[PDB]
Amino acid sequence: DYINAIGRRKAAVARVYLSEGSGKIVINKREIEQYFPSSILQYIVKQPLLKLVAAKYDIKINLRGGGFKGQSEAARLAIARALVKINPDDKPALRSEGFITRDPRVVERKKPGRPKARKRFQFS
Amino acid sequence: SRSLKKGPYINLKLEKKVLAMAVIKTWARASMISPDFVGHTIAVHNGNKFIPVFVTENMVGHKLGEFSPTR
Amino acid sequence: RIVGVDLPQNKRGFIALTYIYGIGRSSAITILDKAGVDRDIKVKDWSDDQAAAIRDVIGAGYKVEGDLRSEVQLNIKRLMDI
Amino acid sequence: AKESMKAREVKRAKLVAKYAAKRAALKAEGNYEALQLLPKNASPVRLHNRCSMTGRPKGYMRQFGISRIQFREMASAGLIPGVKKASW
Amino acid sequence: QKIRIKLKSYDYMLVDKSAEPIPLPTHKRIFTVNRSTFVNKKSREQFELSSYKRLIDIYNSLPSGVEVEIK
Amino acid sequence: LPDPVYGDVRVTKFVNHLMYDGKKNTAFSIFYGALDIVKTKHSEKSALEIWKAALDNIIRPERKESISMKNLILYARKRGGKTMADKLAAEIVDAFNNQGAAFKR
RNA sequence: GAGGACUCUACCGAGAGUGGAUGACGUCAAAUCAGCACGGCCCUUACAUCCGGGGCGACCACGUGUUACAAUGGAGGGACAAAGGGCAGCUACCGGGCGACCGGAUGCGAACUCUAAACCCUUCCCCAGUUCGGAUCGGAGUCUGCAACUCGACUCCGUGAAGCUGGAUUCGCUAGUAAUCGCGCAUCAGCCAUGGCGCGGUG
RNA sequence: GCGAGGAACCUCAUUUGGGAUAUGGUGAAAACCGUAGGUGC
Ligand SMILES: [K+]
Repeated sequence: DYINAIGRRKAAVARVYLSEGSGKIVINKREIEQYFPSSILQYIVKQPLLKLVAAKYDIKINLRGGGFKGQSEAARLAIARALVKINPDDKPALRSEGFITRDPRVVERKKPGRPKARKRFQFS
Repeated sequence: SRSLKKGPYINLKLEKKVLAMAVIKTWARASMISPDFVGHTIAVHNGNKFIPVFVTENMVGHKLGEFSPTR
Repeated sequence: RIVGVDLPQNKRGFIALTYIYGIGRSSAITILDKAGVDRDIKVKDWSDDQAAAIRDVIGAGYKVEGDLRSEVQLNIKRLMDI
Repeated sequence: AKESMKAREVKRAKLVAKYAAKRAALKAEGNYEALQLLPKNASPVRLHNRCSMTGRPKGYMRQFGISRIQFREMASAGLIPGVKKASW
Repeated sequence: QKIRIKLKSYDYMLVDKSAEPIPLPTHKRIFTVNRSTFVNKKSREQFELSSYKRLIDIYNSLPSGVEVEIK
Repeated sequence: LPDPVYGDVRVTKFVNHLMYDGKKNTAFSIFYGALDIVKTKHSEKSALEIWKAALDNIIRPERKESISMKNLILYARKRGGKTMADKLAAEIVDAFNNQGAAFKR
């Protein structure tokens, strides 16, 4: 029916339903070419498909939270682990390029007595 | 400025004294000068003294404390 | 030119109308809308009828120069006399 | 601090509660030549939020009615229910 | 017809033991005050006050510190 | 990190050097505009090869590359002009021609 | 009806960590009688007490910041998609309005109501103290409040200042970090909030 | 950019002046008239 996976990056959660088809990636009931108008953002989301697989899958994506770079990176991670479920022989091809590893870095909390996290007031 | 729905802020006791009216002493520094005040000597408090003010038509529409500096 | 002031010809109208003492950007836009002139073409590309309409909108309803300076100086003098 | 501070605060609260009805009746209408006949103490604009026990007029907290120093003291002592200290 | 019971306290173990359940998100408040009683700023500590809420439903029909709303 | 149009990490590193204020797509657009201007005005090889040759014309190899990129960007800022890309294209053409205040400085 | 959220549990490299709080170990006769108690001394026809009107806001040096001095930019018109935190107060919707919010009404004491901007397109400005900058000053007002002169905030219309990237020196950090962009809260009738405390985007 | 994480009145401690120690009229108000405490050392 639909191979399912999830991706997270900063405060952005992506859900992928990969089914057999011919391209036509739809995100949030909107086309991928109209939801992400930047060619860099479309290259990140559709990166692992071109690494191995494009034009042979129909993908529906639900996005929530974060910004445009957070969501595009979160969407890339979700697709990467959805492709390894379809074939267990594609794991080394995706890990070598560094696609299945989740980056856990999130915005650090602001410590008291300082205007920012690691920035201190000017002493002089 | 004071909203037009409320009208001018004129002290009722000072207005009554002026209408019934010698220099008239007062502490009403925030009272707005009305056209009925014209021709009168009002001694406004300033903190330690009573500065006299002779009301003329040009001053109409200004607070009484504008013509009595404190510092 | 228009009224006692020779505007920069190369500038567009909605900014070249700000060179008069009594008109800012918002007043320039309002006057252009009231007179029906576009805010894209330059001052040099004005017909005589367009310039007459702009001049008539400026006059009889706006304080621009001379009169505005006299009024401001009178207000300053009245405040000083206060 | 002091005692006259608390005494006049209580007097202001009593006068405000006494005159809370006529002031609202005059304010709902357009009357203002009579709204200035009320005593200045009767208006609720002269109601500062002092600490309930010490009486400090700064650093007030609305939830507990106490200043920040008293709040820290009682939070360390366990007197305030629920409030704990963050492990981080 | 149904009856919904909403429990809320400041102790997760207390509400869990009281409720003999959908766990609602908690409401955490953070208070920041100066450690010193005088001008020494930039030295603060954080006090956390948490509120835990739970919901249960009975279709077609307690320790201190828990408030329960029945609807 | 891969470049979005060329796929070379050197382009991404150069855009990182160019980056101001945390805005990276602006630096990418400036670099691509300068690479287009280097072909529109003057211009043998492609724009990417010309830029690589200019970098070579302008110690660890990574440190050498970093200092070359920093020098090129600094002198691009130093030279006059209106648009930053319109400026920087002159540095690429001038480092290809091996002249100017940028070379050997 | 269980892919996420939300809130309870159990293992987490012998193979192919970070941030914060704890601070037994400390010297400064270091600070705090104005948070709070308290030894001694001094005030009681006044250093006690009530109220109006003023002051803490008046005018060279130092510290801490906010805006800029511009094209990696300003303006106009369209397209974007966040985390946390407030709601007797915020407010769905209709019109008086240029606008600050007023006047009729609607949900909501809280997984109904206030939350984006930087970015992505299109056009103008083309190196000009300017379509940069927004100080100061004149007019109109909208609120709060008994009262806005000394001495509040906000909105319109004018006015348009210094300012062309900063000498000796000096300050802050080593990654979702600096630099930037917006959002929220505490106290509070209103507010001087460009401060303090947090939250997220790109990086 | 601190105690202060809200100085127009109040806060307010500081200054000048007026008081005290049901209705009317007089008053800027406090107040008037007839019918233990210290935000002192
Ligand atoms: K108050």
